[PDB]
Amino acid sequence: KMKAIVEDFLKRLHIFDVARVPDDQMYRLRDRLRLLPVEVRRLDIFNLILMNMDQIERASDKIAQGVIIAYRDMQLERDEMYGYVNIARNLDGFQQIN
Amino acid sequence: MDVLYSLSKTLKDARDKIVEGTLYSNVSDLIQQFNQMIITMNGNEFQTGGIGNLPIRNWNFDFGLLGTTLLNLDANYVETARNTIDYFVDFVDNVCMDEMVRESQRNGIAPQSDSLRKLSGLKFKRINFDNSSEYIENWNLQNRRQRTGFTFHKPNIFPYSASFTLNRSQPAHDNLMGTMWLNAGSEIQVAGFDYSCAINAPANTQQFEHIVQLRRVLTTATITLLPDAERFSFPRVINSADGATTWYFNPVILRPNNVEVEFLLNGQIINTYQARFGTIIARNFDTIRLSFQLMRPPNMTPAVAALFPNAQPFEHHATVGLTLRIESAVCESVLADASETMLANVTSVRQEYAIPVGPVFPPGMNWTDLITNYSPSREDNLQRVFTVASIRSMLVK
Amino acid sequence: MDVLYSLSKTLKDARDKIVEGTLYSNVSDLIQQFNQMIITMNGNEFQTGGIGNLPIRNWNFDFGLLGTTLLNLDANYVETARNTIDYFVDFVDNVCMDEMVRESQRNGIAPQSDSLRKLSGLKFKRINFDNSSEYIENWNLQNRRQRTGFTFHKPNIFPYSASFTLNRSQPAHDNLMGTMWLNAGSEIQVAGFDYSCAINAPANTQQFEHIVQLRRVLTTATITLLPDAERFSFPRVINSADGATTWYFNPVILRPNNVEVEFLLNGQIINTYQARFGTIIARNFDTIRLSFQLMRPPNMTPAVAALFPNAQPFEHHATVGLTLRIESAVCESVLADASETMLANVTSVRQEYAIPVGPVFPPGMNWTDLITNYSPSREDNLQRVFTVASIRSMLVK
Amino acid sequence: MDVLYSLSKTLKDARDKIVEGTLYSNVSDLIQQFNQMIITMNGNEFQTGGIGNLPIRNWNFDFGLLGTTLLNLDANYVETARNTIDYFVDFVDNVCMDEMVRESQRNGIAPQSDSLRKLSGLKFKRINFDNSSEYIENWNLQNRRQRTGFTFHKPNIFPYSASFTLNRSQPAHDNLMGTMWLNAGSEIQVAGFDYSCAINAPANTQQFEHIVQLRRVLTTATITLLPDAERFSFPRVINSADGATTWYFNPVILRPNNVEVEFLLNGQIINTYQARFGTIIARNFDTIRLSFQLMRPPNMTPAVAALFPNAQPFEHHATVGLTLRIESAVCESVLADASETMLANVTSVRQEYAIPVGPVFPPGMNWTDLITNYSPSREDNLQRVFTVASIRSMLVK
Amino acid sequence: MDVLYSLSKTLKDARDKIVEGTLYSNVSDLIQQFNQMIITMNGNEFQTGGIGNLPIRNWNFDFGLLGTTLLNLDANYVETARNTIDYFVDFVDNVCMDEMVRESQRNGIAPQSDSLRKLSGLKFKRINFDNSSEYIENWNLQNRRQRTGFTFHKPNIFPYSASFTLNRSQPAHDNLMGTMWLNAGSEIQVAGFDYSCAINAPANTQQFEHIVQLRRVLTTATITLLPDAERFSFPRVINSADGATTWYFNPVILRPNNVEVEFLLNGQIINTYQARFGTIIARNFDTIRLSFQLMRPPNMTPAVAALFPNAQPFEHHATVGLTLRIESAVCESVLADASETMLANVTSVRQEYAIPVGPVFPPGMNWTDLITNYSPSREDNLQRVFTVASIRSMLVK
Amino acid sequence: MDVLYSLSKTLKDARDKIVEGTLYSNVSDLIQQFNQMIITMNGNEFQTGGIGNLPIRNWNFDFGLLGTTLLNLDANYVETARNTIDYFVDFVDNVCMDEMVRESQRNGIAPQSDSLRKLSGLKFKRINFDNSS
Ligand SMILES: [Zn+2]
Repeated sequence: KMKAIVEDFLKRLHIFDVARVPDDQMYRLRDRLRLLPVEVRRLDIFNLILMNMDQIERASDKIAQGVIIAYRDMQLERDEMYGYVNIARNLDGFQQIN
Repeated sequence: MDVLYSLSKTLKDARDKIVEGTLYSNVSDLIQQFNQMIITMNGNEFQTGGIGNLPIRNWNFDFGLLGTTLLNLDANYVETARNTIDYFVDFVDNVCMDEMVRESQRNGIAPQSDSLRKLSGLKFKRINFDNSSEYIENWNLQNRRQRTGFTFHKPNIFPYSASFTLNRSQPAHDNLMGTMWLNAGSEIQVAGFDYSCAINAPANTQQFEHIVQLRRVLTTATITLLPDAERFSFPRVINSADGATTWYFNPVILRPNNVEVEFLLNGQIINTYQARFGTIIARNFDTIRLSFQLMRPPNMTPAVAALFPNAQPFEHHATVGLTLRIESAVCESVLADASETMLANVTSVRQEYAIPVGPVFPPGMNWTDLITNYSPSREDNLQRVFTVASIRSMLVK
Repeated sequence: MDVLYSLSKTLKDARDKIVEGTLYSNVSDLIQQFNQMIITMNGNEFQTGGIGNLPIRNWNFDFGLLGTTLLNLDANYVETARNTIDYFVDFVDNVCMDEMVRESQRNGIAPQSDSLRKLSGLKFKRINFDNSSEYIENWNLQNRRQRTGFTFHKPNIFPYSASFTLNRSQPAHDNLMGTMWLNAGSEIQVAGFDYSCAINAPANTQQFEHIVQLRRVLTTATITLLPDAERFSFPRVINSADGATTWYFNPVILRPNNVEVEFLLNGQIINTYQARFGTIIARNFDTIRLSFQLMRPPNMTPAVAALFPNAQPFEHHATVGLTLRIESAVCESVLADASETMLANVTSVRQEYAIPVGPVFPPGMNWTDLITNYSPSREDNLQRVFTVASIRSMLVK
Repeated sequence: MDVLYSLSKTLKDARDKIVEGTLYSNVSDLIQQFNQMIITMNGNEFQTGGIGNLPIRNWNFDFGLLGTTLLNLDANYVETARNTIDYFVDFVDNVCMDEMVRESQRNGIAPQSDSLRKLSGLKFKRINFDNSSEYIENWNLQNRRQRTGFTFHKPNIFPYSASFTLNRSQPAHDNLMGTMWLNAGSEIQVAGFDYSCAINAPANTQQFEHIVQLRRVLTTATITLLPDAERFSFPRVINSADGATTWYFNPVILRPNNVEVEFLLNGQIINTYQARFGTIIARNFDTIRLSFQLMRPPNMTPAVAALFPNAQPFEHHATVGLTLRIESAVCESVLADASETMLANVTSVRQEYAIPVGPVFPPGMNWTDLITNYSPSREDNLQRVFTVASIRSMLVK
Repeated sequence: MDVLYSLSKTLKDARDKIVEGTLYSNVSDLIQQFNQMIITMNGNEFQTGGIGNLPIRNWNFDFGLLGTTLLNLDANYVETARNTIDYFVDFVDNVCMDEMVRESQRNGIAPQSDSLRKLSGLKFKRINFDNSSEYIENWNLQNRRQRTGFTFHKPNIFPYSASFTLNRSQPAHDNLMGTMWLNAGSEIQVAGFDYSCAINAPANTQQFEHIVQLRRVLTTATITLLPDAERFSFPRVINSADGATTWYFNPVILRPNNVEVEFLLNGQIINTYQARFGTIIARNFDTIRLSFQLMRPPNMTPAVAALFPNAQPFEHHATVGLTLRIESAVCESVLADASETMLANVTSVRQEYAIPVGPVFPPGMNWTDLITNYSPSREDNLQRVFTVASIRSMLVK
Repeated sequence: MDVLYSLSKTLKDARDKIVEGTLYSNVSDLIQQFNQMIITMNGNEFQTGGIGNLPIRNWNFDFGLLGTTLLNLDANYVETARNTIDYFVDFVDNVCMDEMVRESQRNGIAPQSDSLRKLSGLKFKRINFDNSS
């Protein structure tokens, strides 16, 4: 967030050989950048990705969001696509630990 | 609560800024906000109603977002949207109404309904925005602690009161002296009468006074003050104070002498006007005091002299009066006035659904009763209920 | 039509948000919308006028755009813009006015002028935006059709009517009984008089009643009801019903007894109030019925007894009355009221340009005549015409 | 000046669109504008107050900016902001008030205070925006030059005037003929009386006339005109023109005959109405002329005949009258009305801080005195002062 | 504000936990907090005073930190510290006092002084700490808006009132009946007297009643109720109601009959006690109603019979009474009581520095006047001012 | 019983020492104590009320511990905390009141309520502290 981006930035601008850039400069550079709008183009797309983000993640084949523990002989559910399985599209009623 | 607000300006600034055509970019900042909502919702079930003739409609959520793709909206885009809004409309209505009836003596200022108690929840606050609607603007500042303030017109500060006080009377009621008045809404009319036309009064002048104590302070009031009380300028047959008989009032009007209006705040004179009729400003007051006199005319043409004999019977009753009207004012507390529909909205929803009388509000939301005993609980409930009515009127009128 | 709207909030939210200073950002979402317009336009010839004293200015379109190559708007930017807006201003004026006169029986609810008939065209719909102006908000909801609605302070629902009805009379008009009233705007005053003071009436009580039928339903009405009709509390010489002679009315006022106000809807009582003076709510009604009585005072002091003899001549005429004022209300149909300038705008533009009387509206847009025979055609034309007046007032007052 | 405006819609559209939750995307175009300000500021020092009993608080600036990071506001973000706004609030107040008292004869239309004279500076202009507040919208248009305009309910155009004119009188005041009236605010009531009931008048008709000259032209006025002047329908004892004695007025009311109302502009009849009671439109006028007659009833029942003898004494005084009320109108000049708090705000701030009488405004900002001699200087100062009051009311009520 | 608090518990928990001896570790958590402060300060400049006989003093900062080194504390460590505290002490004093005098109508709640307005600043918030001081504990909860509360011994809820009401009297004042009382602080004494000893009264019993309306609700009140009013049990010569003469009261005391005390809240009986003397609990009330009777003794020994003849003169005046004292109670609003020095501190600082009367508080901070008209503004100012007095008393008594 | 006590000085010395401003370290010895509690709780369920006009509300637990974001607390830290305290407040009230009504001749000097009889339990004693009241 710091350097990383800045570095690439200047490089593509050609003109200067980074390195000899006082550290007070590169960061200060960010401080100014992080205060502007964003080419509708650019922006307009990110808004898009975020809205669908969730949907992709769970929609994948390898990987799912967390598991629950009941220590309560629990009844397995049935869903056409998987057969006799133990899913549950809704965690509500048990603490959540990020 | 603040939650609730958004839900609307959301829809209005929505059902309004979305029409077959408009170039997208007028809503980019809008579409977004919208979606955000849908998400937070979907998956949570809701319940409303459960009293009088208020249906118990149940609700559920599971809706697709809104393609933020296109550059110019095509009709097809609208319809697939309006159909999703019309569930929120018909919803909110059933939501407002539900919390627009329940009342609480203790914390009658906070949320009550099983619908709202769940809204103040934290996972929901991810919505608030554009609080420019005069009422919410004031709700916040109050929850935060500061000088609130609302704008009115012909405000409704005076509980209805129409009566008289006989300072001199006798069984025959043939030589009375006193005052009669009508305080109602934003107006006061008061007349001072002296059947004897101050014949035996010191300096041939009879002093009168009318004091009205407001239940709430009014600030920045624009007021019309005029001489004479037309309402008490005609012949009347009135019931006696004890209700046992009736007296006759046959007024003849003279100009009120030494008129002095004082607008007091906690006993202190804030504004005082001496015989100034027309438009006057009273900047901060909780009491109005009108003092005026009847002065027997020192010089009288025969026709006048004939009305005022040295001895009874007194057949023409000398009367002086004043009329005062508060055109506009600001109050830190919500009040009914001549322009806002809040009181009428709340009263109407309760009447339509046969809502039972509760522990806070007088039967029928009666204004006179309410303002006469305007307790803190009634005010907090009234403000909550008025703010909800205003949120509702942004979409449903 | 909806087209028209935009053309304005375009300019207002323009001539307002565009000034020497501000950061571009405030208008990015705005500038865009703007340009879009210019494009659609340029190249189309428009004609306005051709009736009465209405010029016929023709307009051509060939205008540049608005660079988006700046951050802070330099003065130079403004002027090169204001000069382009002032052609749209002076235009729209000439546009509104043109369609603010023509009337049509068949399809009065629709567009007329050679100016607008071309606007509803499809190739123009590419503009529409920010429909939050109370009136358009309501125009739309009316075409898909649903619970439309407006807000009015002291509305104008009662066509002027000032008359009387003698229930008991005789040639000499020396012992009459009946009612007299004034219905006008948002107010009703009615008095019941009985020259005999119910001397021979059952229970010494004379019943009175006044019914007023609204031409449109009013909902959420905040109403002031007060005893007495000041307008009918003074001596009068009145023309007889047949116009052949004049009678004398010499009132003496008593409190109205058993006052009952009913607000009915389709014959059903929606709200009823018994002797409640002050502020009352009538939530939905098309009729008001005021019933009140004159009850001869059972106990009278000598002065009172003297006014009411057992035999004629009856020289003091017992009178009871009521005053009712609708402070605010909501109506599904447009109406004139005490705050909005719509009626005055439409009437004024027609008068200024000597517009000939048409087939829909009464001469001079006379309110009483209009509301008395408020046909569907007059209402559709009135709404179209009021909505246009409101669009115009966003720019030209 | 325009500067000032922004400073507010900045804060309102701020203290309103910024709360625990909302997405950044509803404020990107906003945040920016904001910061821009901060910059221009801090570094510059200010002084406000002095005159009268008004504290002199000194203000320094140097506030860090914001974040464009979080795209979902966290409570912590708000508080660190509200704390920075509350310095601008408590500031602006002290700013408005300071320039809301200073008046200037010569060029008393521009800025006066050491606070504002520095604001009109150029280096500040970098802020101006969202000029949709009815008042600023009009301030600008006035700077460039164009048909300005405001909207008013029950406007306050008539300086208080309550008097009479005896066209026929004699020492005993037993056979008078003339008119009496009350012009105040937006209302006029006038009565014409003839003690002889036109017994010796040509055609047994007495003509009356009442002319009222407005100090400013009113356009698009919606007016209620009703027959009768209730205010002059009751018995009165009045002072003679020379103040040496008192006369008796004992009215009996007849319908005004041949009523004609003319709304004139520069001597020309713009609107004329013949006997039309109810709602009428006067589209542009600076003068109202009411003409009406008393016609002796050609046919009289005994009771009526008895009131009007062929010879004196004349004991019942024939009276005809009219009542005219301007419900709403537009004026190119600022005026007080029944809804706006501007006059009251200005008057209140001056009263609270014991501001000394200046060279422009009458003592106490007295409305009657102001409108009676509404000079260009008073109007320019009033507009400046009203516009500031409106800027202040966006944040402080 | 909360800022202010810390500044103290900082010093107390400092000037207290730091002396020749003790181990570092018992203050480690303390030292730290301290330093943190110094930093934030240094560089910043201040100003206090400038009102009445109040010295204006300027202060700057530039101080060393603390040896977080040493294990134990050597004398030398203390002195080099106390010398740095004594600047903060003598400072805070001059700070409290400065904001303990300024009053304000609008925002009478928030800060006023050029000293504090700078403290609420954000850059200083880096200092809050240990808020177990009953008063701050309550200040906070009031901002978040929630059920607050305080503890008071012999509270001061009753404005001084000492008077009487003659229900039966005559010029000679030789056969009176009525009540006399003293309401002051936390006590009420009321006596009912009947010169005739109910000789002609129904059931030979005279009913009495005394109602006292509190300006604020008291909850959890422990109350002592005793029969008899010693204050009204002795011979008196009293001024007549009109001040024109003096009457003689020569009481003889009888036990109050059918004693009933009601503690009401908004008209509802919350607690009721029938003839229960001693200690009673009133859990929530805004009104106290004491009803008691004088019953003529049905059986009398000669000595008693001699005091109560069948005919006047009535020389021994039968009297019954009650005494009620609120020992302790809780109030949601600050009040003066018999133990706390807040009122005295505020009143004393203002008196010592000759602070001019302001717009909020009555002259001399008069308690009776204050509690009689305990407006919201007076309460907010009183709470601010009481909280500051309590912060000051942690260091300066 | 002693249990009960803590639950409070816990909150007071909490709702008081926890404000938008103080350095962490002025509460290190405090934060700790706090958390310890949360743990012991979560899971076990409670009943209150069941008498006269006394509501019977059921209280269940499920809360995350407490951060530490160094160098004085940020507002955001407070709110996410106050929201967790206000459940304990509105709780304790309903707890005190429940055992503030039941009486018993024989052994009416000890706990009575189904709420407290469970508090004197051993698995809870792990809390007691600052007994200066
Ligand atoms: Zn009005």
